[PDB]
Amino acid sequence: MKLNVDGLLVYFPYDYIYPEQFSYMRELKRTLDAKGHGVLEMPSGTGKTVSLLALIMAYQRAYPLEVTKLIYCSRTVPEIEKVIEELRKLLNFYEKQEGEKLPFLGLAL
Amino acid sequence: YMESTVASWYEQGILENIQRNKLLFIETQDGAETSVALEKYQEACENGRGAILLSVARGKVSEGIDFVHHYGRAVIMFGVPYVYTQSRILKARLEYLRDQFQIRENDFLTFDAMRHAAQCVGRAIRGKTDYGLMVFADKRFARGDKRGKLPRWIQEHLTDANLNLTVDEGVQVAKYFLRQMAQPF
Amino acid sequence: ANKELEEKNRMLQEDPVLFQLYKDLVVSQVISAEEFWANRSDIIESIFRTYPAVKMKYAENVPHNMTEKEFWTRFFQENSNAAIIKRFNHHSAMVLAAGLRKIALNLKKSDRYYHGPTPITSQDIINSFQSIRQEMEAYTPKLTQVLSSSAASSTITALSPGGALMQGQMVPNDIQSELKHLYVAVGELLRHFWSCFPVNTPFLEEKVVKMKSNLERFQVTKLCPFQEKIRRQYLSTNLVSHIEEMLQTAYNKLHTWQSRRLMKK
Amino acid sequence: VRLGMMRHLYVVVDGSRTMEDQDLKPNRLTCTLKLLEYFVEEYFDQNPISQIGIIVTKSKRAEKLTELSGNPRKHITSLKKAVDMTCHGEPSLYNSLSIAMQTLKHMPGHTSREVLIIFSSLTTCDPSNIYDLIKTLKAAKIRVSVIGLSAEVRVCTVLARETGGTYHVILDESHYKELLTHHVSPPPASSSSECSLIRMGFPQHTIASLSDQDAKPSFSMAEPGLTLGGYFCPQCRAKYCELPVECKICGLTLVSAPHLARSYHHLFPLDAFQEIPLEEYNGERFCYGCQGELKDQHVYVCAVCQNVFCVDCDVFVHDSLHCCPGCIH
Amino acid sequence: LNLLVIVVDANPIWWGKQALKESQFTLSKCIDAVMVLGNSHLFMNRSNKLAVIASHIQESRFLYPGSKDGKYELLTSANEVIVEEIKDLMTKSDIKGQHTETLLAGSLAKALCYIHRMNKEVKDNQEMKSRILVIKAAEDSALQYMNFMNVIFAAQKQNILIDACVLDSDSGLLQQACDITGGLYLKVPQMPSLLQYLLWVFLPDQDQRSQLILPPPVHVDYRAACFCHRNLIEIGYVCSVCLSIFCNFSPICTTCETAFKIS
Ligand SMILES: [Zn+2]
Ligand SMILES: [Zn+2]
Ligand SMILES: [Zn+2]
Ligand SMILES: [Zn+2]
Ligand SMILES: [Zn+2]
Repeated sequence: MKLNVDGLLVYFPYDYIYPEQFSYMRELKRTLDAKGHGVLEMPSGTGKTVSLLALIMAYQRAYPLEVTKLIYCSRTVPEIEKVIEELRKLLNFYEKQEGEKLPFLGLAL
Repeated sequence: YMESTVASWYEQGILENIQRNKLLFIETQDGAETSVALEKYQEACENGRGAILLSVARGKVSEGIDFVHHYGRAVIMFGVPYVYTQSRILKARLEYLRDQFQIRENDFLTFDAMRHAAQCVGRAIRGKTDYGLMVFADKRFARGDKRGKLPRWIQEHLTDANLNLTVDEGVQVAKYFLRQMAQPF
Repeated sequence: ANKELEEKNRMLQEDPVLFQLYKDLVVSQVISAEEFWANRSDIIESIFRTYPAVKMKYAENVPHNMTEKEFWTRFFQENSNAAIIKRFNHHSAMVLAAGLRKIALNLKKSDRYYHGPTPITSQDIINSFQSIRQEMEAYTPKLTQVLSSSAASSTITALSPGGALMQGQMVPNDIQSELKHLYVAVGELLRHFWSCFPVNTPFLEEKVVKMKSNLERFQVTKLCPFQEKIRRQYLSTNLVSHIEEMLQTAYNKLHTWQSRRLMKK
Repeated sequence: VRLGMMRHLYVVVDGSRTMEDQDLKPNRLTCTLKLLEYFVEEYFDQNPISQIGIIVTKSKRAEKLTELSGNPRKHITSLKKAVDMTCHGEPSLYNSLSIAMQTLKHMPGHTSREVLIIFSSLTTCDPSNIYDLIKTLKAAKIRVSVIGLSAEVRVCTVLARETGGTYHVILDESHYKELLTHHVSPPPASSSSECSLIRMGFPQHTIASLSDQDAKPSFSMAEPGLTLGGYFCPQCRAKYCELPVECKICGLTLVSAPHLARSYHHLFPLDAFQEIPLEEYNGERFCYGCQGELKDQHVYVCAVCQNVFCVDCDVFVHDSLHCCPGCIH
Repeated sequence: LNLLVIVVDANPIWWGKQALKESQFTLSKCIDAVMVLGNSHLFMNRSNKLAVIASHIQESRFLYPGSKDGKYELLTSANEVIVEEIKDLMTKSDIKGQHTETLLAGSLAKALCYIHRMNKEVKDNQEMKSRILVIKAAEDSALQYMNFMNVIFAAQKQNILIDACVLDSDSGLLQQACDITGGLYLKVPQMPSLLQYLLWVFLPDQDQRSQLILPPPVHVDYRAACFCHRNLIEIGYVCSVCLSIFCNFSPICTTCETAFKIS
């Protein structure tokens, strides 16, 4: 599922995304393009993590110099474990799409 | 407040009827008892007995725990969550915010209540489109300010028709909504 | 343990038919009775399963110079505030613990269904077709042609009870119960006799019991005809021959299968 | 898709006091029993060879209201008697499923053993854990398809999906009718299911030979008076009042040809007819099925006969007749 | 009220054989008798209604959806419509030597769905007791057993009485059919006097049939046979898929191809 976002093309593992996901991605891309701190709210407990991670990875690929790395913080370790699971699934999907390993590292402290 | 309400229900026959209808579990300050009670609550939810977990909004259990499909199906909020108006730490924290950044004391207090309520009531919609209803047993939430400060996604679903339902009307509409959600897509 | 004796005492009078037939098999001394069986409050209970402490207290305080009413009285009897919450948590946990005590089908012949088990020149069709085409150039002859009085009278006479197409006793009452009882006895013993008869059972230990049952057939059918004789010599009316067919057919199956077994050997 | 024509089905009804709640227009238990009477009669009318059994569970104990039988009237009478049942206590899935398992364990392998638990009270107080019983159920290949009421019970969800059955919850009374009518039909046979030949016997109705000469008087076999004529058995030679019935001696099923023929339509399902609203060059005003003018913009057609059927004709054909009238030709 | 449906088996082959034989009975007289029966049925009451179906080897067609002789207008319309339509159908017909057996199952299916349509349209205030007065006139076809059994069971479920009036031949399938739904079975041996049989045995409706003496039902031989040589069998070995009555125990029934496991 490759989404032709206004800023660029962004990969996505799951089949379909709700319109609220489109709005989230476009607003997030606007904030990153402005390179200014901002705040936004999304209802779903899950799904926001995958959309955010996919958009950040695509933005990193497009403008690697713009963003050095992502620092994604969660309330509790049991919760951040689910985030690392989501990131692992996304990386597996992207690796299958590309056909080879890429210099991408992701870890939890 | 939870203990006082539980004691009153125990003195009356309501609590025994609730126990008959469904299992009842209560939260305590001690983490070990909290964990054991929640562990048994999960098994009760898996089984057909069901469970009614009484907890505190500020309780660490409320923030740590996440409710998913067939877990915390109906989230009940008994009273607007407000911290005691005697803890002097909040007095500094609040009057300083009034002096600097110009936030009204009542504004910040209601914000602290609404944010906490949204935190403790927003778990049922975790993911995978699992149905569930959030009932707030307090006429205060019906006030415009509370509704306005409520998160947009919940508020827009909320309507004036069901804004101030009586207990019986709320029960009937909850039954009907559960009927609608039971059937597949 | 005399479990068989206890069961016999339990069913001696609780169920009339079972003991009646079991006794009947011995009344004429047909066979040993061994083969017969060889071949074939709420609140206190809830507390008992709820509170293990109450169970231990009951065991230690079993009624001794006391009264169950007093024992009942003993039941109901911030420090107290937290005790209530703890008590509900523990009690619900105890209840929960007590409740958790340890091929796509394909076919090659479908017309067989179209013609199921129900069982079963060229110029003739042309001739019949043309003749029937020319038959009905005239219509509405109902005035006289459809029916005639003579034929109608013949039809009514036929419909009469003595006519064609229309061909046209509960005297004994007490004998009915005796016949029912005999039929029940026959059914009871035929059940075991036919239990493994249809199955070949080519095993020594399996065939022993069919041999014993086959001998039991002779032994029961020895006594059946005596009661038949008693009933027969009353009026010589309303013959009861259906019972004879069951016995004779069982004998025929027994002898035919014996011959087949000898042939197989 | 392989289908199990012969199935021994147990409709497990719960006498919980949750059944007391009048969620439906009449009392819940009364409505369930009244509709289950129709379900029983229709099940026998759509699967004569099959047989049914009712287990009523209340006060943590399960009692067999009626053993396995081939007579719908006896079960209907049991339902009518149970309508007045007190309806107090708590059900036990372990007890009910254990009773059903005990009765169904000795059933023949070829027949499909099935259980339909009409669950009303979400609670399940059982002496022993039911997850262990789930293993025995899977080993015994007893299909269990729960139908919950006003609750999506997790233990019953896992029961249904693990054992191969289906789980459902009642949206309303109309949907309850649909659920039970759907469960009436035989379920498809899965990989675990196995088929084997079953001995069958076909009796012939007999009467007095000639003017009550060499008659065969007999009363019945399960206050029956003397019968001049009736059905018989190839092996029992014992008079039977009604068919189909299992032999009381042989253990062989006695059943006539029409009863078997009643189930051929299951093997031969009717392909759905495409619904075209527009006339589509259909100049025949009269509907071929009913010879009536099409008063609605709807038409149905086969892929073989290519005939025209109205809404009522198509609905009736696919519902009851189970065969296309013109396409028979 | 009562909705009567006359399923006449007007087989051209057999009726034209009668015509060639020049026998006293003719299809014209049979149609006249059926017409008189329908007229009498409607004569019984205003609410009563009737319909007619004619059977042919190719298909089956409905014969029924001033007072020139001083006649009742409705019955006059019935007479005219049935006469014209039956003459048209008999006059126009293609020839197919391969198919000559009379078709009855399709006609009965049409009757059943027609009765269902009328029951839907009629007001719920009045209850309708439909009936099908089948009048066979030729031997049945073996290949039609399955579909005929389907329609018979549908009629049983829908509560319609199949009153068979076979003549010149005793169709075991048709007698079995009417026995299931409880409809009467009369075999008239006097074809010329057929109408008297209708005005007595068939004409009275189910309401009054019980409180009336009618010829006793004929014994029905519910025979079974194996799919090999077509002969009566008392013990059948059916499987769990085919549900087919067979000859003797076999490793695998041909119509199934299942992997039966011995034991
Ligand atoms: Zn038998
Ligand atoms: Zn139509
Ligand atoms: Zn068709
Ligand atoms: Zn054969
Ligand atoms: Zn087969």
